[PDB]
Amino acid sequence: HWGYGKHNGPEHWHKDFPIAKGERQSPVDIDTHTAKYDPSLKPLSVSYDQATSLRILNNGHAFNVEFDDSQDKAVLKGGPLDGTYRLIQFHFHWGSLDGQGSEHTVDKKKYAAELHLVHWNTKYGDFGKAVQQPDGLAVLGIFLKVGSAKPGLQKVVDVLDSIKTKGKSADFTNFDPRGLLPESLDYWTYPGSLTTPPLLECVTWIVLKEPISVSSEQVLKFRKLNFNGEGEPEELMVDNWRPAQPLKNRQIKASFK
Ligand SMILES: [Zn+2]
Repeated sequence: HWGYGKHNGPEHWHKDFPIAKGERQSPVDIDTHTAKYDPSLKPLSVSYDQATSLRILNNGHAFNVEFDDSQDKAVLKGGPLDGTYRLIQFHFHWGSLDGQGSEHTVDKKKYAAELHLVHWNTKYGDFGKAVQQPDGLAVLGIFLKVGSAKPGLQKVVDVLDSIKTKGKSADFTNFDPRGLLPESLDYWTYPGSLTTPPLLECVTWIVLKEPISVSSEQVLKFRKLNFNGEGEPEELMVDNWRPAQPLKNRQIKASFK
């Protein structure tokens, strides 16, 4: 099955998922000088006050914090988006070392990790229908750098011991994703894809300019997770990022001057 090792990692994915070589793949390098300021772009509207987290899952490639997406409770709108996108889950990608881990890069800079808040367009009714549409998802990407601790991340860090291995889940109610946001909602946006199989070209990417800071101790706990299932040979869950893909015929737009 696909993964992040030398025999099943990103350079192999195209054999099972030929869209891996498609025209709108993610992530990409954000060349800050080439991104065009678009005064038509609206402020992002992030409405997470009624978010209902339910559960955290180690799925063997990352961990997902899952939300109740059966009502407009945690929604993204505005920015580059038409209509309303409901939060279904967030997860991270991270490195073995602080010098790598992000999927998007900024002028070729790699951050220690990247948070993806995944939302689906309510006009398609369910996530599975949304991923079949070119405007089906909006993923809000937030870079992580190592420095000060992020207090709002610690509840996530502290439950990871209970989901060490693939297939483990834990109740994870009352988690407020507002505690993972930076101060500024300035962003870049472009049309792209899921960054894991099935690599569907269904995402409007919204990447925040301002990173969040997390502590060395917080990211070190991400790196204690396992890709393997319980009672299998230990394979640390590190370097679960896809590198930058060709931009092809795309424009990256900036919300800010
Ligand atoms: Zn992701």
